[PDB]
Amino acid sequence: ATQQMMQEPLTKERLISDWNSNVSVAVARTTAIAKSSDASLVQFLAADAAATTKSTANVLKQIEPLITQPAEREILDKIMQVRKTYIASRDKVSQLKADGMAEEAESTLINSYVPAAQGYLKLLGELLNLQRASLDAKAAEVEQIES
Amino acid sequence: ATQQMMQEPLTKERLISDWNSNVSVAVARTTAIAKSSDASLVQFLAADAAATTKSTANVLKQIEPLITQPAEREILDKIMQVRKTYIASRDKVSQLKADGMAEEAESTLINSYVPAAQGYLKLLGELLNLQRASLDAKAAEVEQIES
Amino acid sequence: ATQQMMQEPLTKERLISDWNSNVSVAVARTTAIAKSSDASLVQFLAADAAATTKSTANVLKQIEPLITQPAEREILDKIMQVRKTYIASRDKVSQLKADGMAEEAESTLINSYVPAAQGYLKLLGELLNLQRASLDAKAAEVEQIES
Repeated sequence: ATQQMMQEPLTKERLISDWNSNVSVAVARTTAIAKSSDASLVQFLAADAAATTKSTANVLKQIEPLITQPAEREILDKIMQVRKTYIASRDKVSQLKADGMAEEAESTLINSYVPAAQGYLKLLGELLNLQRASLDAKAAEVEQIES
Repeated sequence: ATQQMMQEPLTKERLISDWNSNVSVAVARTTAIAKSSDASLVQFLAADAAATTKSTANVLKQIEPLITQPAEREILDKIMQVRKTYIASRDKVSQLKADGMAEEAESTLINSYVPAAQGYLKLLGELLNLQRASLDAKAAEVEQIES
Repeated sequence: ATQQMMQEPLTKERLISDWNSNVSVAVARTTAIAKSSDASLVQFLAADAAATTKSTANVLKQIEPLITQPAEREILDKIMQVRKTYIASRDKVSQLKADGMAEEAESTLINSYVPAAQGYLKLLGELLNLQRASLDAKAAEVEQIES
């Protein structure tokens, strides 16, 4: 019969996919915060980042009870450390820009934020590829439990 | 056994938290609409506000069947009045800006929009603190129904 | 008793409503991408469009198993063709702008993107009105199955 056993792996995959995409948009938003001469837009984009941080934290709290295998748990903990580095460097370019220190805002973006964002993205990509391998294994043997 | 009785209070809390955050980002978006010299961006941010209004209205229609106690119902009705004032003042700065009346757009933002947004935010904060007190009371006696 | 038979038509309606709204905001975002002199903002808005494309594709994959009647299925297939035209013209103004060809970015916006977006919006409106007629018919005879 219709096997809805495939909804934890599907949900994990879809969450992680969205997470990867959102981080990529954040890279461009943080760049705009650092580089833009339009102050009202910079404030709006910083406020937006403050909201998306909570959105991400809550997706974290959703997904982490589902991540139970050793390799994915290891990747997840790594992501959780690089995320601290990332949030700190992003909030530093934001705080610098908001205080009229644009040159430092860009020096922090290039020298600290982008490397952290790249590590974050590498780890997210790894987790997603891992999760697709897991989702296919789990679907194959749900089909062999239905066979 | 696992007591999923804790999902109406949790859902109410998470919705209201998100609502509070979104209003804070709206304050910054409306400010950009009023102050920015970049017309295409102003149009994009006004279109965005028109979408988030529907998103909020539909969250309202989600949450209001769950709000049943007298103090929270009172707060909710207050919010529903201040929201009319808020939407009207926000749409007025938008309409003024779209018609080339920037000076009035900013005078309306400062003299009418920001006060309304502050009242809205005060009421949302109250509702969230109320809902956290309710969520803890309800979890404590779900644990005493499991004891 | 409480008849939750009304949740497929309600869900379809709410998804399609949101889809219509999001396309309207995309029209304004693509216009900003084409017209704005602020390069960092243009990059951020293009990255955002790349994320919302996946969001829409996944809403498509959600809704299409629910669309089973001939008139709505016909509208849906039409939308799926106009969406290819739309994504191509939007990505062309984006790619042109990112490469320093602003004049062509605006000529493509006006001569190719806006017409496609208008067709897309016409079809989405049709689908939503269709879905409201279907939702009312289905609710009326769920009430006559409860009568």
